[PDB]
Amino acid sequence: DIMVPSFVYNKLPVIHFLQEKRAEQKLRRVLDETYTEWTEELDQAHVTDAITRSLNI
Amino acid sequence: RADEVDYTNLPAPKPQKTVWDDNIETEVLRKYLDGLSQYDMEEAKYGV
Repeated sequence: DIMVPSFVYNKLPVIHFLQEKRAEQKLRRVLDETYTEWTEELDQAHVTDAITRSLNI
Repeated sequence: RADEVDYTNLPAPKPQKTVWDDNIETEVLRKYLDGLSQYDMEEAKYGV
Protein backbone atom coordinates (compact mmCIF):
# COMPACT_ATOMS: atom_id res chain seq x y z
CA ASP A 1 0.00 0.00 0.00
CA ILE A 2 2.80 2.47 0.83
CA MET A 3 6.36 1.46 -0.03
CA VAL A 4 6.21 -0.15 -3.48
CA PRO A 5 3.85 2.59 -4.77
CA SER A 6 6.24 5.29 -3.58
CA PHE A 7 9.21 3.67 -5.28
CA VAL A 8 7.27 3.16 -8.52
CA TYR A 9 6.35 6.84 -8.39
CA ASN A 10 10.02 7.71 -7.90
CA LYS A 11 10.93 5.51 -10.87
CA LEU A 12 8.42 6.98 -13.32
CA PRO A 13 10.32 10.13 -14.45
CA VAL A 14 13.65 8.50 -15.29
CA ILE A 15 11.96 5.69 -17.22
CA HIS A 16 9.84 8.19 -19.14
CA PHE A 17 12.91 10.23 -20.08
CA LEU A 18 14.90 7.17 -21.14
CA GLN A 19 12.03 5.87 -23.27
CA GLU A 20 11.66 9.26 -24.95
CA LYS A 21 15.37 9.22 -25.74
CA ARG A 22 15.05 5.68 -27.09
CA ALA A 23 12.20 6.72 -29.39
CA GLU A 24 14.22 9.69 -30.64
CA GLN A 25 17.13 7.31 -31.25
CA LYS A 26 14.88 5.04 -33.32
CA LEU A 27 13.69 8.01 -35.39
CA ARG A 28 17.26 9.21 -35.90
CA ARG A 29 18.35 5.76 -37.07
CA VAL A 30 15.38 5.65 -39.44
CA LEU A 31 16.39 8.99 -40.95
CA ASP A 32 20.09 8.11 -41.17
CA GLU A 33 19.44 5.03 -43.33
CA THR A 34 17.77 7.06 -46.10
CA TYR A 35 19.96 7.60 -49.16
CA THR A 36 18.93 8.68 -52.65
CA GLU A 37 19.98 5.98 -55.10
CA TRP A 38 21.41 7.13 -58.44
CA THR A 39 21.47 4.43 -61.10
CA GLU A 40 23.64 4.49 -64.22
CA GLU A 41 22.11 3.43 -67.54
CA LEU A 42 23.83 2.62 -70.82
CA ASP A 43 24.43 5.80 -72.79
CA GLN A 44 22.35 5.84 -75.96
CA ALA A 45 25.34 7.18 -77.92
CA HIS A 46 26.80 3.67 -78.02
CA VAL A 47 23.43 2.38 -79.22
CA THR A 48 23.45 4.96 -82.00
CA ASP A 49 27.01 3.99 -82.92
CA ALA A 50 26.01 0.32 -83.06
CA ILE A 51 23.05 1.27 -85.25
CA THR A 52 25.50 2.95 -87.62
CA ARG A 53 27.60 -0.22 -87.73
CA SER A 54 24.47 -2.17 -88.66
CA LEU A 55 23.77 0.47 -91.32
CA ASN A 56 27.30 -0.32 -92.59
CA ILE A 57 28.01 3.41 -92.88
CA ARG B 1 73.92 20.04 -112.30
CA ALA B 2 72.84 19.44 -108.70
CA ASP B 3 69.94 17.48 -107.21
CA GLU B 4 66.62 18.20 -108.93
CA VAL B 5 63.87 16.45 -106.94
CA ASP B 6 63.13 13.34 -104.85
CA TYR B 7 60.54 11.60 -107.02
CA THR B 8 59.96 9.04 -104.23
CA ASN B 9 58.63 11.78 -101.91
CA LEU B 10 54.89 12.44 -101.62
CA PRO B 11 53.36 15.29 -99.57
CA ALA B 12 51.32 13.40 -97.01
CA PRO B 13 47.58 14.15 -97.30
CA LYS B 14 46.41 16.82 -94.88
CA PRO B 15 43.60 15.48 -92.66
CA GLN B 16 40.87 17.97 -91.78
CA LYS B 17 38.61 17.23 -88.83
CA THR B 18 34.96 17.45 -89.85
CA VAL B 19 33.09 20.16 -87.94
CA TRP B 20 29.41 19.73 -87.08
CA ASP B 21 26.93 22.56 -86.66
CA ASP B 22 26.35 23.47 -83.01
CA ASN B 23 22.76 22.37 -82.46
CA ILE B 24 20.95 20.36 -79.81
CA GLU B 25 21.19 17.33 -82.09
CA THR B 26 24.97 17.73 -81.94
CA GLU B 27 25.04 17.96 -78.14
CA VAL B 28 22.99 14.78 -77.79
CA LEU B 29 25.23 13.09 -80.37
CA ARG B 30 28.47 14.78 -79.28
CA LYS B 31 30.27 11.52 -78.51
CA TYR B 32 28.95 9.71 -81.59
CA LEU B 33 29.84 12.58 -83.92
CA ASP B 34 33.30 12.84 -82.36
CA GLY B 35 33.87 9.15 -83.03
CA LEU B 36 32.95 9.65 -86.68
CA SER B 37 35.41 12.54 -86.93
CA GLN B 38 38.18 10.41 -85.41
CA TYR B 39 37.38 7.55 -87.80
CA ASP B 40 37.44 9.93 -90.77
CA MET B 41 40.86 11.27 -89.76
CA GLU B 42 42.15 7.71 -89.29
CA GLU B 43 40.78 6.73 -92.70
CA ALA B 44 42.52 9.80 -94.15
CA LYS B 45 45.98 9.16 -92.68
CA TYR B 46 46.00 5.47 -93.59
CA GLY B 47 44.11 5.99 -96.85
CA VAL B 48 40.99 3.83 -96.60
